[PDB]
Amino acid sequence: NLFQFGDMILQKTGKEAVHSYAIYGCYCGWGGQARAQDATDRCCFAQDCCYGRVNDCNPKTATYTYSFENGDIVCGDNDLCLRAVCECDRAAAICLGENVNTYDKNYEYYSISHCTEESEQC
Amino acid sequence: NLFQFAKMINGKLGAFSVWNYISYGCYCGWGGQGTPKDATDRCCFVHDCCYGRVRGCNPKLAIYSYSFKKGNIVCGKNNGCLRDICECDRVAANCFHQNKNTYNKNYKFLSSSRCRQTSEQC
Repeated sequence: NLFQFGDMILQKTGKEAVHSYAIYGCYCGWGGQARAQDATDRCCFAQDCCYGRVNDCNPKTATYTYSFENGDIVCGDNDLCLRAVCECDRAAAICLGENVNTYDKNYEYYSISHCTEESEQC
Repeated sequence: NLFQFAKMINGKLGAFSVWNYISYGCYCGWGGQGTPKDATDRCCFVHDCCYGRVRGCNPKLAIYSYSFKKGNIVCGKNNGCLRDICECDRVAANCFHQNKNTYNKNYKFLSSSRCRQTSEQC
């Protein structure tokens, strides 16, 4: 669920998602259209595609089992959909962590008046 | 998509209203577990359940047809899953409007520790 994805984001990026990624670019925030603005935004679009392959549960409310070990995020569910959502979140958090070096605060609250380019496609 | 849901929210409640739903209660925005705290939070829970019933496409990326007609959100000539997604968003935006005067600022940015109740069922 998103509280959990926020925890993975805290561990990998050091940021509180609700004051950063949650309002970022065209895909991390309230967007879902236009061009992904940078590598951080592309991580979120890739997560949207990963979620699109999940149907049995809603990624937003799928409360999964995960742990942090050996520098990795380990998804431990036996329930297939919870595991799938956790794997999407793990990949996205890792991706975001790899790109905080280019995190640009100017993309916060960006969706409101931008994101009119040709949209990304899965 | 969320860009459109944001437009519905701001068109119904006023400019910048969408940012009040980035993280509120246990279900609005970055949450997803526990029991809805109040009417606004329930609007979000119902919206999550609504998205979870959509099969055929991705609520985060789907671009549907809609417009405001004399202040009222009207879902346009959508086919299949797009109809459903637009309806989820329309109902939730109207729900946020109906309950705007019960919005509790003390429910913004809650930690998951406030949502450790047996998650409600759709």
